[PDB]
Amino acid sequence: VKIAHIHLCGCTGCLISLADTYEQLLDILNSVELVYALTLVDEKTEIRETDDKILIEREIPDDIDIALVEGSVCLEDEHSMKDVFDARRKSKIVVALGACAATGGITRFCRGGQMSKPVHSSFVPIGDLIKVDLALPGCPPSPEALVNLITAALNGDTEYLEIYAELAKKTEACGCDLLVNVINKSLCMGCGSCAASCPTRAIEMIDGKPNVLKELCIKCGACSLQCPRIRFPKLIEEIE
Amino acid sequence: MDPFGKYKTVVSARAADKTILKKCQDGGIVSAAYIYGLENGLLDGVIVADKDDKLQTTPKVATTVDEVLEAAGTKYTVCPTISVIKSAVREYGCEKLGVVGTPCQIIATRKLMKYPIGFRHVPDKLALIVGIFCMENFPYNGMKTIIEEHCGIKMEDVAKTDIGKGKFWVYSKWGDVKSIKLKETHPYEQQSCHVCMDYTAELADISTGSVGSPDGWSTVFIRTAQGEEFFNKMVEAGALEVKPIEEVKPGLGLVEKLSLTKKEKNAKEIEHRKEIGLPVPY
Amino acid sequence: GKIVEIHPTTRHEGHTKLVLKVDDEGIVEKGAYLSVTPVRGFEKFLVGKPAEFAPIAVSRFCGICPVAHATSAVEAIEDACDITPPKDGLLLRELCGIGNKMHSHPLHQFLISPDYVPKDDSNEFIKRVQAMRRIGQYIVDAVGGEAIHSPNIKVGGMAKQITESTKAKMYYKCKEYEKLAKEQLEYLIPIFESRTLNDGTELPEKLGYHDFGYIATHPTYGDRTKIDQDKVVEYTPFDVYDKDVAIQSSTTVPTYNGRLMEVGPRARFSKFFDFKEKGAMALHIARAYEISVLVKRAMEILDELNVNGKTMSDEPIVGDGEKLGLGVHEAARGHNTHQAVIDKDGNIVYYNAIVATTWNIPVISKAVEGTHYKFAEHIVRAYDPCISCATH
Amino acid sequence: GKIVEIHPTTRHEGHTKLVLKVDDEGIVEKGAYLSVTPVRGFEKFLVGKPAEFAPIAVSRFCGICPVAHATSAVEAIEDACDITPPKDGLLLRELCGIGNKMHSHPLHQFLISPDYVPKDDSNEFIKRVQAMRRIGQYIVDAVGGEAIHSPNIKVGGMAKQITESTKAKMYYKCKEYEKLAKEQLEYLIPIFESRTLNDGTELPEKLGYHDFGYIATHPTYGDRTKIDQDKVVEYTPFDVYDKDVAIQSSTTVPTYNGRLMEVGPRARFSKFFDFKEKGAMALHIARAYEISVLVKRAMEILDELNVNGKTMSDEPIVGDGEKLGLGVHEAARGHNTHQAVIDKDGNIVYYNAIVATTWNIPVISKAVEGTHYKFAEHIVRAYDPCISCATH
Ligand SMILES: Cc1cc2nc3c(=O)[nH]c(=O)nc-3n(C[C@H](O)[C@H](O)[C@H](O)COP(=O)(O)OP(=O)(O)OC[C@H]3O[C@@H](n4cnc5c(N)ncnc54)[C@H](O)[C@@H]3O)c2cc1C
Ligand code: NFU
Ligand code: NFU
Ligand code: SF4
Ligand code: SF4
Ligand code: SF4
Ligand code: SF4
Repeated sequence: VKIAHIHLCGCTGCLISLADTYEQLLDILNSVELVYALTLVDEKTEIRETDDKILIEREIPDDIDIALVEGSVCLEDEHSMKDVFDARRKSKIVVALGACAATGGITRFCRGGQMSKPVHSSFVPIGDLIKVDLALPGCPPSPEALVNLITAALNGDTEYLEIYAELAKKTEACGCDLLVNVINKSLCMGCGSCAASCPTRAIEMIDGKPNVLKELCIKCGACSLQCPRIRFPKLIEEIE
Repeated sequence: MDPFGKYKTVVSARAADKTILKKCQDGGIVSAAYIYGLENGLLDGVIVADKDDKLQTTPKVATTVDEVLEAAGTKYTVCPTISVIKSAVREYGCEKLGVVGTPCQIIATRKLMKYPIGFRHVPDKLALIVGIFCMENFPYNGMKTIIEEHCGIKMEDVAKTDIGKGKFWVYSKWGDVKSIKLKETHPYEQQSCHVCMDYTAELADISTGSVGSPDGWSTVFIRTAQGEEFFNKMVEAGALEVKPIEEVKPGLGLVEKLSLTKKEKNAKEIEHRKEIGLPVPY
Repeated sequence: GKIVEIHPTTRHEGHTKLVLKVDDEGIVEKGAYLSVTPVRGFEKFLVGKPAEFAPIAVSRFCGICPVAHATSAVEAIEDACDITPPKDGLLLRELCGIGNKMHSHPLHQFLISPDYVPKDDSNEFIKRVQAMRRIGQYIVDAVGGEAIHSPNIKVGGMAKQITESTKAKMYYKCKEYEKLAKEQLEYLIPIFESRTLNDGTELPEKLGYHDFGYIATHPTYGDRTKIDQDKVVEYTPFDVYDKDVAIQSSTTVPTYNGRLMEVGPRARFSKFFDFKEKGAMALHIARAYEISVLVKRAMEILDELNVNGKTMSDEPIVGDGEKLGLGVHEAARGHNTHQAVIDKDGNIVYYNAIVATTWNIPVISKAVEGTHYKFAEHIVRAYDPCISCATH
Repeated sequence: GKIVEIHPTTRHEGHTKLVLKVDDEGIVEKGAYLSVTPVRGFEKFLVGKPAEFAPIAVSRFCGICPVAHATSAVEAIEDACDITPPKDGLLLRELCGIGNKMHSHPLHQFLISPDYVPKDDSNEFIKRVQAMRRIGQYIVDAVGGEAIHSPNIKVGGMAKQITESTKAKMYYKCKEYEKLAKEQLEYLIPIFESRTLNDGTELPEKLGYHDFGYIATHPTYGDRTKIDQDKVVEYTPFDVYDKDVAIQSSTTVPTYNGRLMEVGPRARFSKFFDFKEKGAMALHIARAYEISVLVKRAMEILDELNVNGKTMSDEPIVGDGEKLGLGVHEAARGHNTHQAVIDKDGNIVYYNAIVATTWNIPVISKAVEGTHYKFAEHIVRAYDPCISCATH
């Protein structure tokens, strides 16, 4: 009932996707109290006054139940690394919200050379440093898939969240997962659902097999998540 | 722990050719070894790190002495000297190739030789592996802030940079000199150097640097037989002035000090990374 | 005297820090607002990549306004390659950038609402905000292909065309948005003009005053001929901060004709609607007034648009490897510039970006001076700062 | 009902007079500020002389800003003969003008310091302006050939080029000047904004207000396409003074589009940096802010300059004997215009000059109205008037 939005090396796009549950946002903010989110709330303020300084700091509170962590971790920035360990220390459930936190995403391409922080060049998904409990791919994951995660987390629907808890153990995604796991292993039937999931239109169906345009893939993991020949839990088979 | 790795002998030396001394960083050992192989048929090509008018580095395969003299001097920024090693024995057609690199680059060359998966015809043609001492390195933009913003000198007006006396130095085309305390440069260093366990380029045929020897002289460790034969041909030909490191000051103790300070520090960083789950080489 | 440091500042996008030299009474004497977000370094890893990959990557600068960077990127590459997008592709591109801003401005009014909107009006206010944002995000989805990071913004124009039916229900969604915007205006304008927060605190009259100019090339889109980039110069943080704070900044210091310049809604209203009011409240007022001109412009684009017109240029993406292309776009927060050099093979030789909030950061540093430090964050939020943008 | 006449007014260049009709309380009802310096009549003895002589002679208008007249003179002759100076000759000429303004602004702050700089700060203050003037005069001597009256400013470009060494020595001198300028600016701006003199006298808030526009063509150099000379009309003193004072004036009354117009730092800052503050204090502030613009621009010229490039055009100095050439330059004290008609032999058939302070004189006459007469000279000094220029 206490949720927190941690923002590391991201773009806030995942947070905006959460905001794009307009009607369900007012239904979620009554069932859960938000306790930390720099972009939304002034928590948690502590002032320290000496004879020569007045320090007004906003730190992550304790007793966070669910923590939506967005963005990767910069290994050359002390604050970025302090906040990923601090979020893990103070949250019972941490969720790798988006490809940046889950698998690196676009930040995998970072290599520095750019001032004004010429030393900043190493960016890793949060899973490489802390244990993560759930992972949500996509750049960004849809508002629909987000509502589903939050609903299942509050209702204890472990069966639904299993596919994301399993993802939390792998911190590497790519467009080539479709080839190495589905095409090369004689599983791809050619439905094309992966091409329809891609946010950069990097997948193109040729000869009934997905062709990845490698210079357009941002490694968001949406296509491998969708492939029903990789993961097809039996819960999907129940309809009405 | 071992300070300098294995070596045969340690001396203080400088080049005999006075021209070389006018352009080199310290004693001119790297340029003097390169010019001697080239002129006496022990090397037909040498790998160097060149600079442009703004101090930006470019690894290059040289084949003339003038190419060697232009590349003389230290550029305290990252330059991938090994990226041209296959080019050197391919289109350039070298067979007695000279290699220079910081310790990490010398390690990459030994790895290259032991497991030459993508290095057909390359290991057998490496005639002299020269390593230069190194404590830290910098991205170009990192050094640019240090020179232009902390020392107040434009890149295009830099004639020579030197690190020494807890100070970083910038010498200008127009006679000016500026030095800052070495602790103002730390935040700008390549962080991957914080796991480096090699200060004296312990895996080279010959290693050279400025610490331990006075200005204009280089402390040089001779390590392998290949480097021993080369060096001995040089002194016999009068290419070098040699004084035993036991007489010149400050001396070998300063090398040992720094070499162990680097190893003790970066050792902690390796264990720190292992602790929080980050990969290290093994 | 004393030092005050507010870190991190809240209810805007990103991660920043205030460092204020204050006197014994609380008034700020020297101000320093700066980004401490880690630098991802987009422009530097775009070198070597094909030109088509630029609008995809630079979209991930920021998820609040991804459209603005995709637009500036393709405008910059088109300029380097001398490509002209067709009439209807351009109309669709501007409509996409408008749809983004139609959601950004109500979003910012939601971010600052804890200071200005009373608790009893809080619920109806947020519902009106989300109602306006829904429309805006609908437009970006329909034209751009996705709401957050639009893949249809491509070098040459726009990838796809809408249908006559989409254009219809978009027009009538814009009429709804216009009705909600008048509702929102008649509510916030009087609160900004009153100068007082919802807790009764009256703000100083000269809060947020500064002595810098404005940059704005267009009221709704962008016009690269209204600026001379040769006169845009980026200096280092050491030019505006002290030494110990300057080595903390993650951004550069953009100048025009040698001076810092403000960008954003007030910069545009000053260059197109003779709006010359100074201070932090005037900034908020301009941003509210602009919501009206955005939706009116969109409805005009829909009447002019031909939904069967060509939207992608056939001209090839090739460059001479020298010409420094220029692409500008008035993002929600202001002037936004990308630069691109393309070689004969269609690949990126050089890339650079001067983002809107990057202009505004050093301006905010001076604007917080003169007033009590417990008002500094109110000035900061008036500029709708987006740091992931300013840092990229 | 009383007249107050202050003759001569002090701490500025030249010989002038104030004639104020005041009420019984000291408030100025009608104001008159007019030069009474004898007219040397340069423009009239130039007719018949070769064109090369013009920048030599007009430079002796004034020793504070001689670069401003040589520049406008050559620029006007070049316009009449269709001469185009080379890239690096044009860069050197602007750099020479910036060096002159780099000495003039600090000099003026020295002239007004008896009112605004406290006594205990006076020695330190003068040492700062003399060090700043040293750098400025170095630049003019290096590029123009002489510090005062620069013979290298010639028809066709600039006569001599600098070396790679002096270019480097100038750049690092400019860095020092930028350091002193920030020191000076942080010092003076708080005083000008306080509105009080060093003896404790608080000045009126609306001191120096008037209702006239501005003219400015460029922030650091000049642009003849930003003005339509046909709209500039010189009237006689009888149009702005009463008969008995008008017959004393040594200067013509310039107007643009039918009205008086202000020139100078505030004019430029209004046209390029959106600075719209009225009053005398705002004039001082704008001038102080401009010092940074000047030295930043100088450093940019040094980076662009090619010391080996051509500096003089080979084109001949020949004219049709009818075209009215136009040369404009933003002198320290404002927009400065020269006109010339050159014949086929290269000789001057017609010459005219409308100097900066000439524009400001009739504006000053009106700006001193409304306030007590013991403040009129403070309004006058804010305009940094140069009378020997205004009269020529
Ligand atoms: C980043 C860096 C850090 C160093 N730190 C130390 C130190 O802490 N203590 C110490 O004693 N010595 C250090 N050195 C080496 C030292 O400064 C001299 O370079 C060394 O003594 C060789 O100089 P020389 O006069 O003998 O040969 P020279 O005649 O001066 O020739 C120098 C050779 O070095 C090569 N070179 C220059 N820059 C680079 C580069 N960035 N990467 C690879 N090769 C390059 C050139 O190709 C050239 O052939 C460092 C060098 C570098 C590049
Ligand atoms: N609006 C906006 Fe961005 Ni998130 C900023 N600042 C960029 O183009
Ligand atoms: N500045 C100046 Fe002059 Ni001495 C005036 N007024 C000229 O162009
Ligand atoms: S995953 Fe994509 S949308 Fe989410 S923060 Fe990263 S770049 Fe932005
Ligand atoms: S979703 Fe899986 S099975 Fe379907 S086409 Fe793509 S790779 Fe093949
Ligand atoms: S191909 Fe598309 S969906 Fe798959 S990882 Fe790449 S960007 Fe994501
Ligand atoms: S410190 Fe080590 S890793 Fe870094 S440049 Fe020197 S030898 Fe290479």
